[PDB]
Order: sequence, then C-alpha cells, then structure tokens
Amino acid sequence: LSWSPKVAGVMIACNILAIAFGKLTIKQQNVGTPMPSSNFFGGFGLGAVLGTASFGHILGAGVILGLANM
Amino acid sequence: MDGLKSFLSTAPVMIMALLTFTAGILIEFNRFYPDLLFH
Amino acid sequence: KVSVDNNPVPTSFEKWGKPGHFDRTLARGPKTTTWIWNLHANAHDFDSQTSDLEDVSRKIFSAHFGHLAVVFVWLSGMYFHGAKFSNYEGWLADPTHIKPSAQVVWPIVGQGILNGDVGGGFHGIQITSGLFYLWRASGFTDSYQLYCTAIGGLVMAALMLFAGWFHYHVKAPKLEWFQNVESMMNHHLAGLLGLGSLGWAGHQIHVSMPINKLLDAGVAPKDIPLPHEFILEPSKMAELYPSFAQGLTPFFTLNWGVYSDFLTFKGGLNPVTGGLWLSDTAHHHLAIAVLFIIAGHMYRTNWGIGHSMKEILEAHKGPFTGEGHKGLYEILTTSWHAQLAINLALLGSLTIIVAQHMYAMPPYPYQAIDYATQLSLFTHHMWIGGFLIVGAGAHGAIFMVRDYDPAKNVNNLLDRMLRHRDAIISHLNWVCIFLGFHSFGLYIHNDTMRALGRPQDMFSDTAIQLQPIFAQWVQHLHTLAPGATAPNALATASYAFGGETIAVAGKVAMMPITLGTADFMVHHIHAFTIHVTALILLKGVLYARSSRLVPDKANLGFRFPCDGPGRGGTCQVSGWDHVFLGLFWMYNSLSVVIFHFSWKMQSDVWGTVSPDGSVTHVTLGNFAQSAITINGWLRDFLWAQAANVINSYGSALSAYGIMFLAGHFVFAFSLMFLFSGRGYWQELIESIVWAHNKLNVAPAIQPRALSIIQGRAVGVAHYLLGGIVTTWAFFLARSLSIG
Amino acid sequence: TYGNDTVQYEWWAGNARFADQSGLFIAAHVAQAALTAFWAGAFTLFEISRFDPTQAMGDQGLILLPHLATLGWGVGDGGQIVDTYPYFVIGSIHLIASAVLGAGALFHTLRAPADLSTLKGQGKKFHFTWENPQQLGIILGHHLLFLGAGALLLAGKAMYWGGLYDATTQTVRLVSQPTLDPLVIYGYQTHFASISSLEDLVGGHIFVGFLLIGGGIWHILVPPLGWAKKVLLFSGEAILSYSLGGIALAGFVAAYFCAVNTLAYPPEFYGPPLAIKLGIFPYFADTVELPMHAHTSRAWLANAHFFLAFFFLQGHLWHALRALGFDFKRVE
Ligand code: CLA
Ligand code: CLA
Ligand code: CLA
Ligand SMILES: CC1=C(C/C=C(\C)CCC[C@H](C)CCC[C@H](C)CCCC(C)C)C(=O)c2ccccc2C1=O
Ligand code: SF4
Repeated sequence: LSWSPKVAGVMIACNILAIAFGKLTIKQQNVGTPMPSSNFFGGFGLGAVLGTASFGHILGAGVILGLANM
Repeated sequence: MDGLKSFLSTAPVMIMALLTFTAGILIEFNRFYPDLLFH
Repeated sequence: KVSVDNNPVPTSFEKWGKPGHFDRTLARGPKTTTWIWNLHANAHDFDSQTSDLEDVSRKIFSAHFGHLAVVFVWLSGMYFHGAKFSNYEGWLADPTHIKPSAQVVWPIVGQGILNGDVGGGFHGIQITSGLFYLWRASGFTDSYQLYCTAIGGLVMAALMLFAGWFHYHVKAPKLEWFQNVESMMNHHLAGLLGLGSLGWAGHQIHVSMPINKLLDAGVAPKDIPLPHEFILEPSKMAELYPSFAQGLTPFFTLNWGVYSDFLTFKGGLNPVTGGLWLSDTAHHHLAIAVLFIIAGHMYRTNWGIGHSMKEILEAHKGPFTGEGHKGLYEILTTSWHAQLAINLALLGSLTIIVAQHMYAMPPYPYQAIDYATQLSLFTHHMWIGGFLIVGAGAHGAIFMVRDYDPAKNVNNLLDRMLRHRDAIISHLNWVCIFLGFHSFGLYIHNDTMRALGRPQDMFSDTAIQLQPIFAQWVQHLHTLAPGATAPNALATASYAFGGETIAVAGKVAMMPITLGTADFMVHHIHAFTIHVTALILLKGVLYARSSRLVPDKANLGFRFPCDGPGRGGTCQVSGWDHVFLGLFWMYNSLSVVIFHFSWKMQSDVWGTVSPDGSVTHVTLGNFAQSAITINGWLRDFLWAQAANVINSYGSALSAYGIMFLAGHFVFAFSLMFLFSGRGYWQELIESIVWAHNKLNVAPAIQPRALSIIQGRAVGVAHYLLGGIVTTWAFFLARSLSIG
Repeated sequence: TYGNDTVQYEWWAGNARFADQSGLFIAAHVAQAALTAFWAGAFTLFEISRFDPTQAMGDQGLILLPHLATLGWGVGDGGQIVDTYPYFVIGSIHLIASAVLGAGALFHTLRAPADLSTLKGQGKKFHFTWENPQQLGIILGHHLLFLGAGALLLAGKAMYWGGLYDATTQTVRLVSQPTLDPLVIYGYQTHFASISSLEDLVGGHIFVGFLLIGGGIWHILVPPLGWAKKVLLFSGEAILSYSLGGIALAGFVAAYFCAVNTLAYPPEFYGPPLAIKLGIFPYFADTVELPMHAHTSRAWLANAHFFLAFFFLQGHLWHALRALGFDFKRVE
C-alpha cells in the first residue's frame, strides 16, 4: 500500500494503457500547445499528453485502490 | 453633481425622507412622552 | 480568449434625475400615472431596451455584481448581529438549556415585551433561522470572529460594487466572452464548485473537526484553543487524531487507508450533539471536490481535448425524436431566457432537495433538538424552491414569445414538442383529474364515512387500508443497507428510514417515520398539486406561441391581458396569466406540503423522551387515524395547534399574533384586486378627479387606475404575501411554544 | 547559439536574449546573488522563530543554525546554544547585503546601458564577449582571489577571532599553529570522507588558499596562450558547460560529505551520519528513525544536494550538446 515496485508497476502499466487509449480514440489530439518532439508517444502535444497522463492517474487510483482492499 | 440633486428630489426618495422625518419625530415624542391616551 | 471593450458607457449622475430613459415610450414624459408602474415593470426588462445581444449581456453581468453586493451586505448583517446583539458565547456555554436570540428590540411603544427571557438573563427575540448551529458547525468561538467576518463581508460587498462599475463603465466584455459557454461551464464546475468544496473540506479538516471534537468532549468557552493554533502547533491536532502524525506523505502514495480515523463513513447522526459527524462531512466535501474538479475538465476550451457540446447535442437523435437536439446549442447560447428557465427550474428543485434533506439528516450540532429551527428551515427552503420553479414556467414562456425563432430549429425537439401540444396537455390534465378524484375524493369519502357514524367503511388503517407498500419496501432496503449494500457504512443514511431513536437533551432528534395510509393519501395529494402546477406552467410554455382560440399570440406579446371579449371571451389567455395562476397553485401545493411536514413530524417524530425508552410526542400520535379527514385536518391541526398563536399575548410570542391577523388582512385585501376589474375603478377614479377639479387640486399627472395585468399582479402578490405571513406566524409561534 | 544571427525566442526561453549584450548580463547575475543573500539572511531569521533550545537540533529540521554552530558563533558547552543574537547579526548583514546587491541589480538594467562598449571612462574596460580569451581571463582572474580570500577569512576567524566546534572533544576549540607539511594532503584523497582532524581542516584551508591565490595572480597577468584554445571552445553555452559541470561536481562531493562526516558536520546538530542506500535512486537514508514522518537536517541537505546536482549534471549535458554542432535531431 506504501511505495513499492508492485503498486508502481500496475500504475505504469495502466498509465501506458491509457496513453494507448488516448492515441487510439481522441478525435483531435495535436492541435493544442505543441510538444518538443514525437519521441514519447504519438504526436500529442502538451495539453493532450497532460490529459492522457492525468487519465492514466485516474485509472491508476482506480485499480490501485480497487486492489488495495481486495 | 447636477443630477444627484435631481435624483434626491424624486418622488420616492423625497417621500421616504419625509416619512423618515415624520417617523423620527413621532418616535422621539413617544420616547420622551410615552402613553398619552388623552390630554 | 478574452474580448473586452474599453469605456463603453460614461459614468454620470445626470441620467439619475430622468427616470424612464431606458425605454422609448417612458422617456417622453409622464402624461399618465400608469407610466409610474411601467417604470417599475420594464426596469429590468433588458431585452426590451436593447436588441443587440451585447449590451444586454454586460448589463446582466453588472446586475449580477450588484445583487451579489446585496447578498454580501445581508450576510454581513447576519454576522454583525451575531457578533454585537446576540448571545452566541452564552449559547455556546450552554446549548441544551438556553435558547438563541440575535435581535434586541428598542423599547419605545411597549415593544420591550418582545425581548423575552431566552435564557441566561439575556433578553431579545429568539431566532428561528438557526445559523447559530451553522456557526458552531463552522467553528466560531467568540463574537470577535463574527465581527471580523462581518467586516470582511462588507469589504467584499464594496468590492463587488466596484467590480460592477468597472465591468460596465470601464472594461466591459464582448459577446464572444459571454458565448464561451464551455469555458464557463468547466470553470464553474472546477474553480467555483469543486474548488470551493475543497476549501470547505480543508476548513472542516483543520478548524471544524478539532473544535467540535473538543466541544463534544466538554471543554468550556474561553478554554478552546484558537483555530489557527492547530496549524501553528500540529501537536495539538495530532493528539486528537492519530493520522495527522503521518503528514501529507500517505496522501500522494495512495495510502489513504491510514486516513480512516478522521475521514470516516459513519453516517446516521452524532449521539452526543444531535447532528451529522464533522469527520463525515469533511470526507464528504472532499469527495465532492474531487468529483467536481474531475468533471470540471470535460469541455474543450483551447487545448484540443474536451467535449464541445455541439456534437454532443448532434449525436442524440432517435426514431421518435426526429432530428434530435439539432439546434439547441444555438438556442441556449443566444437567448438568456431559456438559460434562466433551466437554471430557475433546477435551482428550485435544488432548494426543495435542500429542505427535504435538512430534516432527516440534520447536518448541524443541536439543530434537530430545536424544533423551531428545523421547521423554519424546512418550510422556508420549500417556499423558495417553489417560487423559483414558477419562475422557470415564466421564462420558458418569455423565451417562446420573444426569443424563439422557428426558422433555425426545424424538426428538432423544440419544434416536435410544440407540434403535439394537445397530446401533452390533454393527458396532463387527465392525470390531474384522476389524481384529483383519487387524492381528494378519498378525503371526502372517509370524511363522509366518519360523519355518517360508520368508521368501518373509511380509508383508515383499521378500515379499508391503502398501505403504501413501495416506500415501505424502500425503507426496508435503507434499513438493511449498512452491512449488505453499504458495508463500510456503520449507520444508515438517516434514522428516518429505520433504526434507533436518537435522544440528545431530553428531546427526540430523529426516529423512524412509519408510513401508514394517511401518508399514502397525503403523498398523492402532493403528486396531484405538483401535476396541476406543472399543467398550468407547461401549458403556459407550449401555448404561448399560438393556439386554436387565438393564433396571433406571439405578436401580442408575452404580457397582455386579453385579446378581447370575443370568441366567448379571451381574458387570461397570455403566457403571463398562466404564471399568475401557477403562483396560487404553488401556494396551495407548498402549503399542504409544509402542513404534512409539520403535523407528521410533531405527531410521529418530535416530542420529549423518557429514560425507560418510551417516546411521548407533541400531539400524542394524531396522524394515524385523524389525518385522513378534512375535519381531522381542521380540528386536530389547524384549530388545536393554532392555540399557541391565539393565547400568546403579553409574552415573547406576541408579535406572531399581530402577524397572524396581519396575514389574514393581506389575503382579504388581495381579494379586491383579484375579483374586480379595471373599468369599475376607472369609472370611480374619474369621479374623484371631478371632486378634485371642483377644488382646483386635480393633478396634471393624469390619475387613472392600474392596468389589468397590474391588477392581477398585485392580487397574486398580496395573496401569496398574506398566506405566507399567516403560515410563518403560525409555524413560528407553535414551534416556539412547544420548545 | 547556432543557425542565423537572431532567432525568435519565446517567453519560455527568453533568457537567451541578453547572453551577448553584456550590460544586462551583470544585472541578472547580481539579482541572482541578491536572492541567495536574501535566502542567507531571511531564512536564518525564519529559523530563529522556529528554534527550540530544549529539543535537539537534528529532529527540528534546523538547516542554517547548525551551519553557524559549526563555526562556533553562539554554541555553548554540551552541544546547546547559549545566545541567539550572534545568529541574528549575521542574518541582518546578509539581508542588508541582499538589499544593496538588489539595488545594483536594477541599476544595470534601467540606467546603465544594454552593453559596456558605449562607455568611455573606466567602464569602457569592462565590456566582454564570448570570443576574446584575454577578456575572459581578466574576469576569471579576479574571481580566483575572492575564492582564495574566503580561505584566509577562515584562517583569521579560526586563529584569532573564534574557535570551532567538533565531536572529538565537543567544545569550542580556539586552535592555532596548524600543520606545516603538504605530503599528507596527497594522502587525504582516499579518506576525506572521515577527516578526524580539526587542526588540518584549517591547516588544509590555508594550504589550499595559497594555491587559490596562486591561480589568481597567474590568470590576471598572462592570457591564454593557445594550448587551451585548440582543445576547448569559446562561446556562450560553451563556457556555461565548463562551470555547470564543475559546480555539479561540487554539489556531488558535498552531498557525499554531508551524510558520512562527523567533524565538519557535527552530529549533535545535523543528526547521526547517514548510510548510503540505493533503491531506484541513490538516497542517503537515515540510520535512526523519527517518531513522526520527519527527517533530520542531514537527511534533507544530503538528499537535496544530490538530486539537484544530478539535474545540474544533466543540464550540463543539455548545454554541451548545443554548444557543439548538434541540433535537436528528431529523426526516425
Ligand atoms: C433568477 C431570478 C429571476 C430573474 C433574473 C428574473 C428576471 C425577470 N423577470 Mg422574473 N420571475 C422570477 C425570477 C426571476 N425573474 C420568479 C422566481 C418568478 C415567479 C414569481 C418570476 C415571475 C415573473 C413575471 C410574472 C414577470 C417576470 C419578468 C421578468 C423580467 C423583468 C423584471 C421586471 O420588470 O421586474 C421588475 C421588478 C419588480 C416589478 C419588483 C417586483 C416586486 C414584488 C412583486 C414584490 C416583492 C414582495 C416582497 C418580497 C415583500 C416585501 C414587500 C413589502 C411587504 C415591504 C426580468 C427579465 C416580467 C417580464 O419578463 O415581462 C415581460 C414579468 O411579467 N418575472
Ligand atoms: C376549493 C376550490 C377548488 C376546487 C375544488 C378546484 C378543483 C379543481 N381545479 Mg381549481 N382553482 C381554484 C379552486 C378550486 N379548484 C382556484 C381558487 C384557482 C385560482 C388560481 C384554481 C385554478 C385552477 C387551474 C388553473 C386549474 C384548476 C383545475 C382544477 C381541477 C383539477 C382536477 C381535480 O382535482 O379533480 C377533480 C376534483 C374535484 C372536482 C374535487 C373533488 C370533489 C368530489 C370528489 C367530486 C364531487 C363528487 C360527486 C360528483 C358529487 C355528486 C353530487 C351530484 C348532486 C352532482 C379541479 C376540478 C385544473 C383543471 O380543471 O384541469 C385539470 C386547472 O388547470 N384550478
Ligand atoms: C545555472 C545554470 C543554467 C543556466 C544559466 C541556464 C540558462 C538557459 N537555459 Mg537551461 N538548464 C539548466 C541550467 C541552466 N540553464 C539545467 C540544470 C537544466 C536541466 C533541467 C536546463 C534545461 C534547459 C532546457 C530544457 C532549456 C534550457 C534553456 C535555457 C536558455 C533559456 C532560458 C530558459 O530556460 O528559459 C527561461 C526560463 C524558464 C522558462 C524557467 C523554466 C521553469 C519551469 C517552467 C519550471 C521548472 C521547475 C521549476 C524549477 C520549479 C521547481 C522547484 C524545485 C525546487 C522543485 C538559457 C540560456 C532553453 C533553451 O536554450 O532553449 C532552446 C531550453 O529549452 N535549459
Ligand atoms: C382597487 C383597484 C384598483 C385601483 C388601484 C389603485 C388606485 C392603486 C392604489 C395605489 C395607491 C396610491 C397606494 C400606493 C401603493 C403603495 C402603498 C405605495 C407605497 C408607498 C409607501 C412606501 C409610502 C385597480 O386599478 C384595479 C385594476 C384591475 C383590477 C382590480 C383593481 C382594483 O381592485
Ligand atoms: S373581461 Fe377584461 S380581460 Fe377579460 S376579455 Fe374582457 S377586457 Fe379582456
């Protein structure tokens, strides 16, 4: 429940699942504040990558607090 | 303030100032001399 | 994306001396005295003065700042009266015995008898608004904090006034700034509602929880630590809760289970003080803050991600509904009246939700014990909610008359709903008549069966019983909820569904409310009156464009008396007169609702408590077999409980008697405006102008009678004022006599 | 620094505009030195109000007051502070020095011009650029005496103006006549982590200030001949990288010096000497643990000086890559 590689592992796994989700189904992605490159994932941009990382954290708190009591 | 003298002399503000002055002198006369059913 | 024009309107006082300049027909000259009433009837009709959608919107924005100054100076007056002329520290020394009072009366004509002995030697008028329990829930200790809060409120009142002048005469925004409705929606979601909920969650964590914890322990006044001393010394906060020694660090690693000792899910009530748990409400406001700020990022403004609502409304179209919501995004961002109708509908239903939730889950300490506070807060929020719902029915009709352009919304939901107005209203009045017979004729039937001496043929519980099985099953599910369908909850959502009797200071806070056949009949009475008011307002909305009686109703305006005596007679046909009828029907609906509330709570809920467990109520359980009769509603409720308003002279509850009779006077005075028509009074006033012309004192302002809409408006205003003043005086004097 | 003559810099990269102007270059760099002098004086007065004499200095989180208790300013016997006011005079001077350095910060960007080549008097001999090696050697040459001056100011403080606090005898030791041999300085490279010697601390500081004053007279009088120019570069971000990698090394060895030493960082004020741990990152974890979730000042100083010098090493990589012939190169 504290800092561990297990909770960080399921956090990073569901986070990059959320990045793949945002790269698959966001209607308009690129037109925001431009990212310096496309090395991370896709062609997102600053606001778009902040959004899909925040959804990675929302999904992260979801499965982590859904498994910390189960 | 050539318009403030006209706004303070409209009908609601003048009738409210007159009723405030009338209620003021009535309440003051009823404090210093209360309970006068007759003369 | 900010678009501001600079100095649109010059600041000048010369326009204040010329009343009626905003409208074209009023600035010519007061040739007639009806101009005076028109000066108040069009003073806020900003859509009739300007017709460009940009001047009216900034006029609305500055009017919002002015009204916000009015609310801030009202709230400043509440905190100042609680600071200077109250007994808040005296009530905090002894909350159970003495009674709060935040208004002292100047003895001038004998009204010093209104300053009754509220307990502790302090005289004054006992307040029923119950904001003392709000202050104890927030964490106020002495009168100086209330005084500085009143000072800061007056500072923000002058700040809002300066912002109104700045946003109308210095830097006023453009129309595109107002039409940015997605940015407005997500800022109001996150930065206003969610950020304000997070602020109050932080105040409930730091101030409201430790102060109420040590006040529930029994610490006297002038011994509580100051609220900033818990932040300045976290050891005083860590000795009350063990989780505060863990710091911020478990919150960020999602180790929230160690925060369980001070963010609980207890529910129910606090048995020591008779209110909600402050840890429960702190966890509650934090959860609302998280959910609102999450929902505060849904709408795209500048960064690509987000839902623009236009294709949301495009995507919802079915087989029954034609083209769906195609056009509503262009409606609701170009017409302020449609936004006003939706917001008044949902704020009215919100205020009724507030009343229906602040009686079975009392959120404030020692609020459920004070019966006058509970009854007054319930009925006042019920009345504000019903008023705002009638205003929704008004501004829907104003949108139909003056803000509805039929060329833009073809075969959408608005056009399809206006296309079958008969198939809506002719079923709505059918269910009105069906509910009317089956909620009132039940009352007449067992009134007649009781009057004919046959109680076995009534609709009582011993008689033919109409058991409300659905809400009884729902109460069974709420009683069975903690442990089966809410396992981390200790108590129920409330103790009104089912559970133990909460007793605090010899009185009853909340016991389970069983629903017999009397509650069945009065709930169908409530559904009936709700349906009739939702019939008059809905057929004022739909039949505001045109009809088969008069098909030229849109060109005549929203607010016109009649089309004439032809077609049999067309008086009260406008969309305004449906609001005029719906105001009385809201009055009747809410009067029966608050009567059912007051009688059921003082017959089955309230009363004193005894140490062996038995509960004796205020009216000894009259609602079971005597709330099913109209004579039972008259004798056992309106005659028996009005004796505390009647026999209270020469005492503290003496102003309520001369407000009881005052409300009867304004009702009876309203009947003169409602029953009579204008032309009689015009034919009489012209005779008084003759009697003035005989003495050369006839005024050059032409004196003539009120308009027909004005006569109906003053009739419904004095009717609602007189009835609400009568119910206010009765409810306050009764519930202050019973404790 | 590459490409055309003038490149459009946005507001998120706007400090790359005054790099060649040399008039506003002094204005930002003494506004920065005013901010460190502001943090020198205000945050040792911030910690006077949050000071507990009965409680121990380690668990409270006191940072700057152990730094003055190391120099023997107001420490008494047993490891406690007998007077607060000598910590208040030094913080008052650093705040006044923050005012006058902040005063001249707006002088070199409001009244003084954008360069120093328009002047005619003594100020005409102060303009510099990123090309002339003899113009950057006179700037660097006058700096090397001031770094050597702090060693002799340390000597005059230690010999004749106050003692030092240690852990071998745990008292203020007004020492004098240090060691006079340089051979043990070659041997201290392998056990500098535990010096265990007070007379050699001031004895090595005089033995390094004589070297720092040697580099001062050398760098002023002669210019670079050319043996350094053929191996190095002379540009804007070039000379930035020589320093920013060097100060990263200084923060590296100071983050190591905090966690393991006992004499220069006394354990009666900073806390017990830490143990080097590596999980995901190398962090100097505490040996004993606190009752609450707090850490000692030795745990805060050693961890922050390592995390931030690591970013200052990788920021040296950001400037050394751009000072050489390398673009962003987002290919494939
Ligand atoms: C968010 C709230 C809100 C807002 C902004 C508006 C705004 C508006 N309404 Mg409105 N309305 C509302 C709620 C609201 N309403 C509600 C809740 C109802 C149901 C009661 C109505 C019913 C209503 C009607 C029936 C009409 C409007 C009209 C109007 C427009 C012109 C206002 C005007 O001329 O009145 C100016 C202000 C006054 C005339 C003052 C009214 C004074 C009242 C009657 C007495 C108050 C009694 C007081 C509380 C008791 C103490 C007094 C005394 C005993 C001391 C304006 C756009 C009119 C319109 O659009 O016509 C084209 C119109 O005919 N409204
Ligand atoms: C106490 C007086 C009174 C009564 C009884 C009614 C009754 C009614 N009003 Mg109403 N109304 C009133 C005052 C009253 N109003 C006032 C003061 C206003 C002013 C604002 C309005 C404004 C108003 C509007 C605006 C509307 C109504 C409507 C209605 C009808 C709703 C249907 C219903 O309840 O089922 C019928 C219930 C009854 C008739 C009462 C029950 C009485 C018993 C059960 C019937 C008698 C039994 C039997 C026939 C006796 C036989 C004896 C034999 C010799 C004949 C209903 C007839 C609505 C309507 O007609 O459409 C649905 C409508 O839209 N009213
Ligand atoms: C003393 C050392 C030093 C100096 C003089 C400079 C100087 C410069 N750098 Mg730089 N840099 C440094 C260290 C330094 N850097 C380090 C250590 C890193 C690694 C992190 C970087 C990474 C870096 C990048 C990635 C870029 C620069 C750029 C630049 C140039 C433009 C100024 C700028 O960044 O925009 C003005 C300054 C800002 C906008 C400030 C940014 C602050 C952000 C918004 C918040 C970051 C967190 C913040 C520090 C708060 C955290 C507090 C912490 C205690 C937790 C300028 C010549 C830019 C450049 O040359 O353009 C091509 C550029 O893109 N630098
Ligand atoms: C009496 C009556 C009139 C006559 C109405 C009149 C003469 C209005 C009377 C107004 C007088 C001047 C009283 C002033 C109103 C308030 C008391 C003003 C407040 C002033 C204080 C604050 C000082 C109508 O015009 C009418 C029209 C349609 C249906 C019914 C009726 C109706 O019943
Ligand atoms: S009675 Fe009055 S409102 Fe009715 S039709 Fe005749 S004039 Fe119009």
